[PDB]
Amino acid sequence: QPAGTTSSLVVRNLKKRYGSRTVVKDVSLDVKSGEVVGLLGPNGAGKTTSFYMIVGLVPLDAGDISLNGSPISLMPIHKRASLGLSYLPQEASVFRKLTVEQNVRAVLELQHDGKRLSKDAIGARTEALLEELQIAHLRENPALSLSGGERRRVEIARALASNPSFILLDEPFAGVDPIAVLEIQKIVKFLKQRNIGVLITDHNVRETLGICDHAYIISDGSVLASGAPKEIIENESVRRVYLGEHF
Amino acid sequence: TSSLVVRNLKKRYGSRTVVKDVSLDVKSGEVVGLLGPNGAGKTTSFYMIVGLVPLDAGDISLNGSPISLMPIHKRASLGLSYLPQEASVFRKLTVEQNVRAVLELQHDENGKRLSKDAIGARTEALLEELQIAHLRENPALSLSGGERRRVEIARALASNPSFILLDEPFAGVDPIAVLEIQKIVKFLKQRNIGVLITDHNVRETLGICDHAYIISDGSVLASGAPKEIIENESVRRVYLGEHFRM
Ligand SMILES: [Cl-]
Ligand SMILES: [Cl-]
Repeated sequence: QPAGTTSSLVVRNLKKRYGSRTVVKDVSLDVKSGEVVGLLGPNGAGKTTSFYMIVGLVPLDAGDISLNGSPISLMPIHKRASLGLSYLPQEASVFRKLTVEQNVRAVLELQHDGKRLSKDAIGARTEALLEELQIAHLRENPALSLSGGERRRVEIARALASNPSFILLDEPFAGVDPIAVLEIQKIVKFLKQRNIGVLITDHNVRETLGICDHAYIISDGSVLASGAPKEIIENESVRRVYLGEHF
Repeated sequence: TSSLVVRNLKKRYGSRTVVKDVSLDVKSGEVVGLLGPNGAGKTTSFYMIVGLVPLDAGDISLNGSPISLMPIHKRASLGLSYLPQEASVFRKLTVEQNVRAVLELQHDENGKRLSKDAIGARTEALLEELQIAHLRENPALSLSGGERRRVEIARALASNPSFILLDEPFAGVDPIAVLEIQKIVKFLKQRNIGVLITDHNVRETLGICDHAYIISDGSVLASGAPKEIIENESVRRVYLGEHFRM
């Protein structure tokens, strides 16, 4: 899909059970390039399983997911990423004791053109990602010396080395200090303006709604409501089930 | 009259000092927040007070008497009750059975076990006080989050605690649930029970606190009523940032 064009992620009628125990009955949603979409709702009522079904870590019992008109419903996580659907798992045990430059370089060493990249083109790509994420100053830092903010910028660099159309952020706000909220908002804004669509699931409603273009409230394994934040907040059923009366 | 007094808590694991020096006070009827950056000492401080983590240095005293070296169960008999999130009720027993089981450990003032009649009366009074009398025969597994919390409270109140330690009550709960929790805390305040809350959710916690301690770099960075905490320039630089609003 050309640099300025709108990729599409289309999710229809997701369904999942374990013991039945039907955790997701029917969830449909859409995400376009440059759009930030929130996947919210009561803890355990299906937003999380829905989210993981779209990452590809939870296999569908029914439904369909298509990325630019091609189905990916059955592809595992790593193959969806090759097609430009990237998951950010927050963790730095993957970084071990390698430097920031080393971690970004290592992901580019797996890319293909359609052959291997030269050591020179890997070097140039590395520099361009560091400078774009404003972490060039962190290039020689061990992964243990990095803040949560710095770590996330590095994972973004890693993800951008695959040229994704969509990035899935798993509870980025869980347990983080209010000073860190700014950092996250800026990273999301940055993805927006690079024409990458963002799907966020979180428990932190105020933080998530504040940066979303569209949100889906998942209750009782289904979509209770969907809309721009302002419409979501004024929805009577969302207020009765999830938000409460003065939010 | 009741006081919880914590002086100069310290905890090191090898080359890491996770807590250098943390002191705080809680009085009956007061709600106290233990906040600060993730990993920077509030959590270990909290668990040192609960008794899940032994002190390396410092002292904790409850109504005059030291408890630093007492295990969790003995701190509770002296009126210091720990409420973790979703982990305190007997899963399989009914609501009435859960409340009854904690009253079966109590004594009268003479140090004698309670009669079947005093347990009966106390049970009914707690059920009606927490508005869960209608749930009395429900298994604890069949209860919603709201109902489950009220039952944990009943279980805690059946100890006659002077202090309740609430571990991360707001973690992952939806805004409907936040209001319920604030009301339960208000209700403990009014029963002249002191509450020490540690949480990551600053707006929710500060909104119900009489006093808060911000823990950074293993120490107390600042302490005060909420209004003074949020205007404190070090708290703003380190933890809250520029845009944080209450
Ligand atoms: Cl879920
Ligand atoms: Cl800690």
